[PDB]
Order: sequence, then C-alpha cells, then structure tokens
Amino acid sequence: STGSATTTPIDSLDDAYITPVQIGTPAQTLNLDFDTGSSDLWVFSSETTASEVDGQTIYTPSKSTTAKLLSGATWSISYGDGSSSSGDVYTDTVSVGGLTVTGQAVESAKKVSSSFTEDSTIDGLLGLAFSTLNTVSPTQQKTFFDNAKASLDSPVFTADLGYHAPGTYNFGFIDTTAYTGSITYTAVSTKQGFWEWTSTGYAVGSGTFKSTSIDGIADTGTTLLYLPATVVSAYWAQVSGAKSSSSVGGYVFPCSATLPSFTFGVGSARIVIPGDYIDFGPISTGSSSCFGGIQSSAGIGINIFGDVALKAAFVVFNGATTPTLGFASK
Ligand SMILES: Nc1cnc2c(c1)COCC2
Ligand SMILES: Nc1cnc2c(c1)COCC2
Repeated sequence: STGSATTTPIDSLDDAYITPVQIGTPAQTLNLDFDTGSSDLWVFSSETTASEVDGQTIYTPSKSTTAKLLSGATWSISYGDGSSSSGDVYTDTVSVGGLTVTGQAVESAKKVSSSFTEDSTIDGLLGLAFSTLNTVSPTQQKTFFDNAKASLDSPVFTADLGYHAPGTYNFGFIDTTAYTGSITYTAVSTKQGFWEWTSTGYAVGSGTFKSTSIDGIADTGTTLLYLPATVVSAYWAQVSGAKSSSSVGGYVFPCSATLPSFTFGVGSARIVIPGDYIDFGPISTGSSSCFGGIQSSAGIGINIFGDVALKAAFVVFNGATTPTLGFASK
C-alpha cells in the first residue's frame, strides 16, 4: 500500500504545516502537525477542557463506531517550546492520504497548554519519530508509521515541505518526479529516539565550505534551524546590523536586509537554503526588526534541522531494519 497527502503552511511565515487526517467511522477529518521529532498521535477532542478549545476541530470518539477506549492508558507530553498536553487513549481507524491503519492509538487530550489553545489551525499532532519516545503508560504505543510499515510497498515516508506553499507527505514510495539529481543517504542513530544524523559541514552565502561534523535531528515539528553558536555567529556576521537579542530571544536583523543563503552538507552532497527562507518577519507587528530563521542550539542540548532546513530538500525517512535518512535538492 501507499498514501499521499498534501501539507499546508498554517500562516504566511511557514510557522508549521498541517495535513488532513481521517479518524474513526464515519471519518472525522482533523488537521494534524506531522512531527518527526515526537512519537504521539494526539488530538483535540470532546474530552478537552472546554475553556482550552478555541476554534480547533475536535475528535468525538462516541460518534465513531470503531473507537474503543484503551483501558487504563494515559499520556502526557511536553515539547521544546514549553508547551504540553495530556489525556487518555482510544484505538481507532486512522487514514492518511488513502493509507489506512486499524487499531491506531489516538491520544485524546483532556488538557492542552495555552500555545495550543491559541493556535486554532492545529487540531493535534501526528508523531513520526521512533516509537520508543511514545508517552502512553503503562503500555507504550506505536506510531502511525510503525503500524503501517509492514503493509507499505517500501518501509519509508518522505517529507517535501514547501516555501510559502503547499507540499507533500508520501508513505510507502519515493516520487522520483519530486526532486532533482540524486538522493544522498546518511546514517541514523536511533539511540535518543530521533532521526539523528551527522551533517558534514556548512557554508554561508558564496563562502567556502567548512568541513565539520554537526550531529542533529531532522524535525518537521520544529520551525527553525538550530545549530552551534559558532556556526550561527558566522552566518549572522554576514548581515549588516544583525545581533543576538536576549530580550527577543535570538538573532534579529534589519527587515531591510537581503539575507545570504546557508548550505549544509549531507555526505559529499550539499543542500542550499535560500536567504529568503531565513526571514521570519517583524518581531512584533510593524517593527523594522526581523526574527532570524537560524538560531543557536546552545541552550537546547541538541542541534535541530527544522522546517527552515528541511523545506529546502526532498527528505526520505527510511524505516528499513537499519534506518537511514536521504536528502535531495528539488
Ligand atoms: N519546540 C517544539 C518542537 N515541536 C513541537 C512544538 C515545540 C510545539 O508543537 C508541537 C511540536
Ligand atoms: N517563528 C518565529 C519564532 N520566534 C519569533 C518569531 C517568529 C517572530 O519574532 C519574535 C520571535
């Protein structure tokens, strides 16, 4: 089998991407944030505290003839921005782009934190990291990809995120029309439960490439590119007036600037992020200070190849017995 679904930016900045997902019988369609940095499929629901729902579409398990309470199971998760959610668990039928899994754990939110309530465009998350990170207790549950894998034509999914435009998540096949050149594959460590790999270096604009190993994660659920402070300083030094602002929480730059590109290495290959992808707009409405898309990972403990990096490539998440990652230009 295969599946193919369009993913759409939630706003004019590409802060995140939503993909429609069918849950239950009859289908209830929710728009979920596909997140290769976590491993829980959770949704706003009829159980979510009413004051914490503001415009999202909810899953109502009592209206699904295939929903079953997973007795005793609870979940609770926290993300890198300090946001969080928790609740109980149903199993139900879940379909993405024509690909169907029966018996998928659907984690129903009883509580969500303010940043989720405040974002009316995201109805939940669909985790695509390794199932060892799944938070369900006392019986850990499998991701949608892990449950689908045996039925797929090939044990892979691909992320093709757009810049200010829709893109595609495919399951079970590699669309050879969606990229240019060849796909370069690179090793993955699953030891932290992430799609963790090692970039071979970087370049700033037209500058010379610096060969240096940069361990990080491919994370569709993180907006920006978080790299070591040395790398980030070298990038922003090429932008007149750019500076790190403790009050704003990162590097800012004059909105009048034209930003240089940033290149990262994948083996001997190179992925170029155009400068415009690094512009995240005014820090507050009407300001002439703009927020940068490349930020320091120093206070995180891990480097993160988030959407800013991934949307410059066609990315293969290869879930074969030994997982690997593939990157192609497009
Ligand atoms: N830092 C961070 C990483 N991933 C996510 C969030 C924050 C919040 O939305 C869910 C996914
Ligand atoms: N994506 C994104 C993340 N953080 C910030 C902005 C955008 C805007 O400026 C303030 C801080």
